[PDB]
Amino acid sequence: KMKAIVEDFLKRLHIFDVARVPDDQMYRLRDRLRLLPVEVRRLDIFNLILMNMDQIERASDKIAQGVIIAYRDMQLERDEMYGYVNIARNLDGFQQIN
Amino acid sequence: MDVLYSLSKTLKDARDKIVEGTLYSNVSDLIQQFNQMIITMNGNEFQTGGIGNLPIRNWNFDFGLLGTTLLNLDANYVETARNTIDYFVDFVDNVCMDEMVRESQRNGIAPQSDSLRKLSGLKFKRINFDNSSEYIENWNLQNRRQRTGFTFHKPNIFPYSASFTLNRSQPAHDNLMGTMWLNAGSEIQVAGFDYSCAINAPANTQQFEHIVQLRRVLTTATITLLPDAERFSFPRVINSADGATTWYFNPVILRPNNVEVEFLLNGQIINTYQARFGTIIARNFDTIRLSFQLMRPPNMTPAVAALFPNAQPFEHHATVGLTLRIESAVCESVLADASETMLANVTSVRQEYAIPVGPVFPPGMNWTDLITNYSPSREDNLQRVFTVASIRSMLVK
Amino acid sequence: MDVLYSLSKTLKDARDKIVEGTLYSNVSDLIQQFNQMIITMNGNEFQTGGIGNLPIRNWNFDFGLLGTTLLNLDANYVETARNTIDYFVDFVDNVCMDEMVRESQRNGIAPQSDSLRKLSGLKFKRINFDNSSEYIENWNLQNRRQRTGFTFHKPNIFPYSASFTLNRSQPAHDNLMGTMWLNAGSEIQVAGFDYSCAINAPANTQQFEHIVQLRRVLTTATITLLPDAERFSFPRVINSADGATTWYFNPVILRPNNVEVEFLLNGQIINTYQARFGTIIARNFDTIRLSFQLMRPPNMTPAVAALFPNAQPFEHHATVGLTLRIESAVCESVLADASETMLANVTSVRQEYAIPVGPVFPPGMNWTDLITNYSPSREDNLQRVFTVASIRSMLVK
Amino acid sequence: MDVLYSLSKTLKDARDKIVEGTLYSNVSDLIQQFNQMIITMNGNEFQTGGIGNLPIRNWNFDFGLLGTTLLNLDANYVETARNTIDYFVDFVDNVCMDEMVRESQRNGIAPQSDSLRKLSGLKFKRINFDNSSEYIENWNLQNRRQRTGFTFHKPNIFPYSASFTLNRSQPAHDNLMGTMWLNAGSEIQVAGFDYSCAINAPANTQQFEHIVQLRRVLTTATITLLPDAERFSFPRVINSADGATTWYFNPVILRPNNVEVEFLLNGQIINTYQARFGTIIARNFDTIRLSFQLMRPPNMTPAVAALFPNAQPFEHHATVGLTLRIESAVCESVLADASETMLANVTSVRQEYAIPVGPVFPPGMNWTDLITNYSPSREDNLQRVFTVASIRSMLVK
Amino acid sequence: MDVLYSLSKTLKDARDKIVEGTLYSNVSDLIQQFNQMIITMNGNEFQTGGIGNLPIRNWNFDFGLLGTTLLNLDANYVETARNTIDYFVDFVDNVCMDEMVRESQRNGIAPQSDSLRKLSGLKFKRINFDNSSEYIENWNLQNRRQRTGFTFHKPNIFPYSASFTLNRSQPAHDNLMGTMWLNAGSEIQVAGFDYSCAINAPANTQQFEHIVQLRRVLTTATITLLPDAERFSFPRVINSADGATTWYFNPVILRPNNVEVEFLLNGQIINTYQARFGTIIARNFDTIRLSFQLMRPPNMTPAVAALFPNAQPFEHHATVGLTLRIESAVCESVLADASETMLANVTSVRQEYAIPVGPVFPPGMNWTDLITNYSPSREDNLQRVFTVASIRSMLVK
Amino acid sequence: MDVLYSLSKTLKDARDKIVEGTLYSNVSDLIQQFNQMIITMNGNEFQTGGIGNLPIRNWNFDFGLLGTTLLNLDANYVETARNTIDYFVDFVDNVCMDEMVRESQRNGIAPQSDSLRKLSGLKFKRINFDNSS
Ligand SMILES: [Zn+2]
Repeated sequence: KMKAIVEDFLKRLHIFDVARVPDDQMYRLRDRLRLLPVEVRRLDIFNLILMNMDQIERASDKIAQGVIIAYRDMQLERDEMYGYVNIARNLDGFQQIN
Repeated sequence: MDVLYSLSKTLKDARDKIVEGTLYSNVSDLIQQFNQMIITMNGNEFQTGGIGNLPIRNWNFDFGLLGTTLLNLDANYVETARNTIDYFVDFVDNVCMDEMVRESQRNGIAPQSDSLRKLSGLKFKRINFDNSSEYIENWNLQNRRQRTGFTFHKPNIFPYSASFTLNRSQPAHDNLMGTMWLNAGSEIQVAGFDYSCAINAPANTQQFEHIVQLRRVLTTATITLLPDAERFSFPRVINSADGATTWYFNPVILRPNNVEVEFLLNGQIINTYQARFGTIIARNFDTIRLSFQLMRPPNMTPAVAALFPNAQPFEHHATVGLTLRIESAVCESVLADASETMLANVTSVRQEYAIPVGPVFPPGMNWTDLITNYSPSREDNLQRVFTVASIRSMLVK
Repeated sequence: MDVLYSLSKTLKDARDKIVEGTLYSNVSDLIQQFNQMIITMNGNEFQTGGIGNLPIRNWNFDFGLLGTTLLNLDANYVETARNTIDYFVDFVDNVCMDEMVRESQRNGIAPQSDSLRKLSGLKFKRINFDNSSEYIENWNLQNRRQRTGFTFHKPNIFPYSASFTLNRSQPAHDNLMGTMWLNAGSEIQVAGFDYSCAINAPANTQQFEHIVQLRRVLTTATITLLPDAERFSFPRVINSADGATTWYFNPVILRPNNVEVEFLLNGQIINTYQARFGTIIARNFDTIRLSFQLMRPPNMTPAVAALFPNAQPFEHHATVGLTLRIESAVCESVLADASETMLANVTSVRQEYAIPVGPVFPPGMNWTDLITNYSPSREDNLQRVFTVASIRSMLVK
Repeated sequence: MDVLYSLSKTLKDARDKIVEGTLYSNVSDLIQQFNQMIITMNGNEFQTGGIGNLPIRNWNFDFGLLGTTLLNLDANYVETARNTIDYFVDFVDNVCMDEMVRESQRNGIAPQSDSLRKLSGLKFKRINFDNSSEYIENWNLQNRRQRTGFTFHKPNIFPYSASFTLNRSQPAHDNLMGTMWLNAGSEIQVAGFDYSCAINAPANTQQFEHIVQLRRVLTTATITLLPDAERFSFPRVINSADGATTWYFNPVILRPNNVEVEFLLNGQIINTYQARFGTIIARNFDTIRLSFQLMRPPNMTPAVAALFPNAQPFEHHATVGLTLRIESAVCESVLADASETMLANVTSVRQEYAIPVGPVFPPGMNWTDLITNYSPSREDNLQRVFTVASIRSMLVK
Repeated sequence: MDVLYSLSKTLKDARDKIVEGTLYSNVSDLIQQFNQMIITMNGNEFQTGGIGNLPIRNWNFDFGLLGTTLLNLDANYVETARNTIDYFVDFVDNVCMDEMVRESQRNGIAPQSDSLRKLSGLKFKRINFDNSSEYIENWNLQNRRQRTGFTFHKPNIFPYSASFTLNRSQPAHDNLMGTMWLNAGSEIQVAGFDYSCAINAPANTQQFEHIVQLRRVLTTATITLLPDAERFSFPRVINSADGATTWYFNPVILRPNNVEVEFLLNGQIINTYQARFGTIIARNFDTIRLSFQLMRPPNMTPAVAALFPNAQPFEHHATVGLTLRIESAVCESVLADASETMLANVTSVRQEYAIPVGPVFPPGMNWTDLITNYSPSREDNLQRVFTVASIRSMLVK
Repeated sequence: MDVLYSLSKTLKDARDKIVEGTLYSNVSDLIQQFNQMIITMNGNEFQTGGIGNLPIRNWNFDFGLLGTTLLNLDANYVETARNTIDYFVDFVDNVCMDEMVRESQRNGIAPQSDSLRKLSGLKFKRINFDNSS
């Protein structure tokens, strides 16, 4: 967030050989950048990705969001696509630990 | 609560800024906000109603977002949207109404309904925005602690009161002296009468006074003050104070002498006007005091002299009066006035659904009763209920 | 039509948000919308006028755009813009006015002028935006059709009517009984008089009643009801019903007894109030019925007894009355009221340009005549015409 | 000046669109504008107050900016902001008030205070925006030059005037003929009386006339005109023109005959109405002329005949009258009305801080005195002062 | 504000936990907090005073930190510290006092002084700490808006009132009946007297009643109720109601009959006690109603019979009474009581520095006047001012 | 019983020492104590009320511990905390009141309520502290 981006930035601008850039400069550079709008183009797309983000993640084949523990002989559910399985599209009623 | 607000300006600034055509970019900042909502919702079930003739409609959520793709909206885009809004409309209505009836003596200022108690929840606050609607603007500042303030017109500060006080009377009621008045809404009319036309009064002048104590302070009031009380300028047959008989009032009007209006705040004179009729400003007051006199005319043409004999019977009753009207004012507390529909909205929803009388509000939301005993609980409930009515009127009128 | 709207909030939210200073950002979402317009336009010839004293200015379109190559708007930017807006201003004026006169029986609810008939065209719909102006908000909801609605302070629902009805009379008009009233705007005053003071009436009580039928339903009405009709509390010489002679009315006022106000809807009582003076709510009604009585005072002091003899001549005429004022209300149909300038705008533009009387509206847009025979055609034309007046007032007052 | 405006819609559209939750995307175009300000500021020092009993608080600036990071506001973000706004609030107040008292004869239309004279500076202009507040919208248009305009309910155009004119009188005041009236605010009531009931008048008709000259032209006025002047329908004892004695007025009311109302502009009849009671439109006028007659009833029942003898004494005084009320109108000049708090705000701030009488405004900002001699200087100062009051009311009520 | 608090518990928990001896570790958590402060300060400049006989003093900062080194504390460590505290002490004093005098109508709640307005600043918030001081504990909860509360011994809820009401009297004042009382602080004494000893009264019993309306609700009140009013049990010569003469009261005391005390809240009986003397609990009330009777003794020994003849003169005046004292109670609003020095501190600082009367508080901070008209503004100012007095008393008594 | 006590000085010395401003370290010895509690709780369920006009509300637990974001607390830290305290407040009230009504001749000097009889339990004693009241 710091350097990383800045570095690439200047490089593509050609003109200067980074390195000899006082550290007070590169960061200060960010401080100014992080205060502007964003080419509708650019922006307009990110808004898009975020809205669908969730949907992709769970929609994948390898990987799912967390598991629950009941220590309560629990009844397995049935869903056409998987057969006799133990899913549950809704965690509500048990603490959540990020 | 603040939650609730958004839900609307959301829809209005929505059902309004979305029409077959408009170039997208007028809503980019809008579409977004919208979606955000849908998400937070979907998956949570809701319940409303459960009293009088208020249906118990149940609700559920599971809706697709809104393609933020296109550059110019095509009709097809609208319809697939309006159909999703019309569930929120018909919803909110059933939501407002539900919390627009329940009342609480203790914390009658906070949320009550099983619908709202769940809204103040934290996972929901991810919505608030554009609080420019005069009422919410004031709700916040109050929850935060500061000088609130609302704008009115012909405000409704005076509980209805129409009566008289006989300072001199006798069984025959043939030589009375006193005052009669009508305080109602934003107006006061008061007349001072002296059947004897101050014949035996010191300096041939009879002093009168009318004091009205407001239940709430009014600030920045624009007021019309005029001489004479037309309402008490005609012949009347009135019931006696004890209700046992009736007296006759046959007024003849003279100009009120030494008129002095004082607008007091906690006993202190804030504004005082001496015989100034027309438009006057009273900047901060909780009491109005009108003092005026009847002065027997020192010089009288025969026709006048004939009305005022040295001895009874007194057949023409000398009367002086004043009329005062508060055109506009600001109050830190919500009040009914001549322009806002809040009181009428709340009263109407309760009447339509046969809502039972509760522990806070007088039967029928009666204004006179309410303002006469305007307790803190009634005010907090009234403000909550008025703010909800205003949120509702942004979409449903 | 909806087209028209935009053309304005375009300019207002323009001539307002565009000034020497501000950061571009405030208008990015705005500038865009703007340009879009210019494009659609340029190249189309428009004609306005051709009736009465209405010029016929023709307009051509060939205008540049608005660079988006700046951050802070330099003065130079403004002027090169204001000069382009002032052609749209002076235009729209000439546009509104043109369609603010023509009337049509068949399809009065629709567009007329050679100016607008071309606007509803499809190739123009590419503009529409920010429909939050109370009136358009309501125009739309009316075409898909649903619970439309407006807000009015002291509305104008009662066509002027000032008359009387003698229930008991005789040639000499020396012992009459009946009612007299004034219905006008948002107010009703009615008095019941009985020259005999119910001397021979059952229970010494004379019943009175006044019914007023609204031409449109009013909902959420905040109403002031007060005893007495000041307008009918003074001596009068009145023309007889047949116009052949004049009678004398010499009132003496008593409190109205058993006052009952009913607000009915389709014959059903929606709200009823018994002797409640002050502020009352009538939530939905098309009729008001005021019933009140004159009850001869059972106990009278000598002065009172003297006014009411057992035999004629009856020289003091017992009178009871009521005053009712609708402070605010909501109506599904447009109406004139005490705050909005719509009626005055439409009437004024027609008068200024000597517009000939048409087939829909009464001469001079006379309110009483209009509301008395408020046909569907007059209402559709009135709404179209009021909505246009409101669009115009966003720019030209 | 325009500067000032922004400073507010900045804060309102701020203290309103910024709360625990909302997405950044509803404020990107906003945040920016904001910061821009901060910059221009801090570094510059200010002084406000002095005159009268008004504290002199000194203000320094140097506030860090914001974040464009979080795209979902966290409570912590708000508080660190509200704390920075509350310095601008408590500031602006002290700013408005300071320039809301200073008046200037010569060029008393521009800025006066050491606070504002520095604001009109150029280096500040970098802020101006969202000029949709009815008042600023009009301030600008006035700077460039164009048909300005405001909207008013029950406007306050008539300086208080309550008097009479005896066209026929004699020492005993037993056979008078003339008119009496009350012009105040937006209302006029006038009565014409003839003690002889036109017994010796040509055609047994007495003509009356009442002319009222407005100090400013009113356009698009919606007016209620009703027959009768209730205010002059009751018995009165009045002072003679020379103040040496008192006369008796004992009215009996007849319908005004041949009523004609003319709304004139520069001597020309713009609107004329013949006997039309109810709602009428006067589209542009600076003068109202009411003409009406008393016609002796050609046919009289005994009771009526008895009131009007062929010879004196004349004991019942024939009276005809009219009542005219301007419900709403537009004026190119600022005026007080029944809804706006501007006059009251200005008057209140001056009263609270014991501001000394200046060279422009009458003592106490007295409305009657102001409108009676509404000079260009008073109007320019009033507009400046009203516009500031409106800027202040966006944040402080 | 909360800022202010810390500044103290900082010093107390400092000037207290730091002396020749003790181990570092018992203050480690303390030292730290301290330093943190110094930093934030240094560089910043201040100003206090400038009102009445109040010295204006300027202060700057530039101080060393603390040896977080040493294990134990050597004398030398203390002195080099106390010398740095004594600047903060003598400072805070001059700070409290400065904001303990300024009053304000609008925002009478928030800060006023050029000293504090700078403290609420954000850059200083880096200092809050240990808020177990009953008063701050309550200040906070009031901002978040929630059920607050305080503890008071012999509270001061009753404005001084000492008077009487003659229900039966005559010029000679030789056969009176009525009540006399003293309401002051936390006590009420009321006596009912009947010169005739109910000789002609129904059931030979005279009913009495005394109602006292509190300006604020008291909850959890422990109350002592005793029969008899010693204050009204002795011979008196009293001024007549009109001040024109003096009457003689020569009481003889009888036990109050059918004693009933009601503690009401908004008209509802919350607690009721029938003839229960001693200690009673009133859990929530805004009104106290004491009803008691004088019953003529049905059986009398000669000595008693001699005091109560069948005919006047009535020389021994039968009297019954009650005494009620609120020992302790809780109030949601600050009040003066018999133990706390807040009122005295505020009143004393203002008196010592000759602070001019302001717009909020009555002259001399008069308690009776204050509690009689305990407006919201007076309460907010009183709470601010009481909280500051309590912060000051942690260091300066 | 002693249990009960803590639950409070816990909150007071909490709702008081926890404000938008103080350095962490002025509460290190405090934060700790706090958390310890949360743990012991979560899971076990409670009943209150069941008498006269006394509501019977059921209280269940499920809360995350407490951060530490160094160098004085940020507002955001407070709110996410106050929201967790206000459940304990509105709780304790309903707890005190429940055992503030039941009486018993024989052994009416000890706990009575189904709420407290469970508090004197051993698995809870792990809390007691600052007994200066
Ligand atoms: Zn009005």
